[PDB]
Amino acid sequence: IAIPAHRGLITDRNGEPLAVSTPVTTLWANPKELMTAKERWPQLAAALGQDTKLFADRIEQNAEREFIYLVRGLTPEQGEGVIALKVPGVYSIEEFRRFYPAGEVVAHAVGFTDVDDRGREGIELAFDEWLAGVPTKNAKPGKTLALSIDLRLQYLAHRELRNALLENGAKAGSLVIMDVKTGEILAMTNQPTYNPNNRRNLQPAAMRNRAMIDVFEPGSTVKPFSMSAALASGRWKPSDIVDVYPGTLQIGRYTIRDVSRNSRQLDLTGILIKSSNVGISKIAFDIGAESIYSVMQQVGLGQDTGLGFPGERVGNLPNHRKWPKAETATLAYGYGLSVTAIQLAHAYAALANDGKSVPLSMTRVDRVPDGVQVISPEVASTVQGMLQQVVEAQGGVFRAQVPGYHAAGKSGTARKVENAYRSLFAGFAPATDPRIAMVVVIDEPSKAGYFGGLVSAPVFSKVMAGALRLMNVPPDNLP
Repeated sequence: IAIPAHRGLITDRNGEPLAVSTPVTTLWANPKELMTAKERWPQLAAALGQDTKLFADRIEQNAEREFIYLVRGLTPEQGEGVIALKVPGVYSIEEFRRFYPAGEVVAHAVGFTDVDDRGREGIELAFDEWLAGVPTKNAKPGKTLALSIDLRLQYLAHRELRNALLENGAKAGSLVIMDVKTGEILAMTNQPTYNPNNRRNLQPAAMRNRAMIDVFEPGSTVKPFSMSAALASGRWKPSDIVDVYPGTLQIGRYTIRDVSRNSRQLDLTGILIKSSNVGISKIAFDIGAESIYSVMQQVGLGQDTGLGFPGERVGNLPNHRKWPKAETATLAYGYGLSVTAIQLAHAYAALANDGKSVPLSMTRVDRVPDGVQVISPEVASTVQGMLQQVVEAQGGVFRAQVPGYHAAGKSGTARKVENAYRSLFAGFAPATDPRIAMVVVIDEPSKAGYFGGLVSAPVFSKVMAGALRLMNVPPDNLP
């Protein structure tokens, strides 16, 4: 008997158990031996919770066999209660059942194991070799894995994303919380979600890890990165003015149209506040799409994350030797590419980390890796101040303001090309010394093609406020 291996424990970043192999008890029987004690069967059938006739049927039907299971997955205490009856032919072997104490809250991140206790999805699959040991014959146990997830932030993001969808009647949603300095994924919740313990049913739409496999056109949420390429070109400064009247711009056959068409002159910050597609397009025409593509590619948009998660969609950041005006514009205002919510959070973390990009991590980061300075500290600081103005200035996204803090971020309207409406908000806080980056995705707020609009911003406000408190970040907006 080459003994099996004990599956390693998965915890959150602070040791809270997320996937523990708990001991269970399995009762089996030798039918030829049980046949000599038929008068014990009604008592034994009752202790197993089974019908007297149906239980007697199983034994007599498999009388020539010498091994059948009576019941698997019992608790140690319940298994000893039946063994205490000392019915001839009833034997016991203690097994291991994978249990997930957090249940549906970390379902998509943790994943699950199959019948042969092998990693099938989530972390259970990405670290299956690490969590499963090797099978007298000596058997070594599996190693412990501590995730980057903060279970406190995870519970917060889960219930706030759930409460927001029920309030608006949305079909689905995603929320990613990220530590901008360490690259750690502090929280990643998806709706709808399933219970990995209660897998009698198996709804396929609930097992969808949308934060990593759903791709969408980020829209205005990448305009800060176009602005970053403008500021790094040496041709634009924050006081420069762009004329966006009358809210439309004709480029040959196509016509760029702004969502709000009530502006004429805007400075660079007002282009972000008003979220003008015309304004960001005129900037892109001057600096060229290559400088914008380079920034988006360096912050990870459309790039492999390196997390090794199953089903991870990379997205698509198109590249061209020669960029026409149409492809330049659509890239500049976020409809010329497709990303995941994880990639968008990673890119915002770089901007918040004063322009230094750090590799994503699903496990706890002890030694912080050397970053890549993608955006200069001076340009990153300037864009940070602009995104703070997007949230705090006149006509800005006021629903995203965090009480007692200076928050910064950008709202968008994603499109999955038949097309699908998603509401986006990506941000970080505190604006004056960023610690946390967050991306909120809401699939069709009211309905598919509705008029809800800014629905993700209030979720950003409530979750960021809680995450800053849970991490004891000092308030920097004390009036």
